[PDB]
Amino acid sequence: MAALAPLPPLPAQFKSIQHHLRTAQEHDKRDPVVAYYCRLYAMQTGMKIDSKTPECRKFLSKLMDQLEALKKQLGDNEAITQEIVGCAHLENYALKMFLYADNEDRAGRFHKNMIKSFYTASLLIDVITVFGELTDENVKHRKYARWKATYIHNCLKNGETPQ
Repeated sequence: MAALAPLPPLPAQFKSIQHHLRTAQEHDKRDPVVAYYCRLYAMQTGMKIDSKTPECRKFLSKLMDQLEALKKQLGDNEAITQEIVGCAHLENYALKMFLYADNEDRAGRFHKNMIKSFYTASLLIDVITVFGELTDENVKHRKYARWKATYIHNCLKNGETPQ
């Protein structure tokens, strides 16, 4: 039911965060909480790359409103009001994807989904780093996912069956 007005053309400047906002737009249909936090991360990295540019200004204004819209859309939400609750929710999401990938490995089958799953998990980790605090598992998971993601990708590229 919830929806946000269309966003202007995306310049190469925000290409690095394109994957972030892109996933957010997708989640908007799955979960608004994830999108809200996701958009927050994009904004931070956005302003850092380009504070306020007469051109990007349009993108920033729209993006900023998008987050504001979600806030009012829900209104009284623990995930929004309580950061701790939202933090635990995000962590759980990463765990679900993390296990899913491991489950596929045990099955003795590898697919492009595994790499995508690991990549998605890493993205969530960043969204969590925004809190300025990182857990031991969060940091370890990032490295583990980075290695597994690359290792699996490299193995396939070399035509070798992953371990």
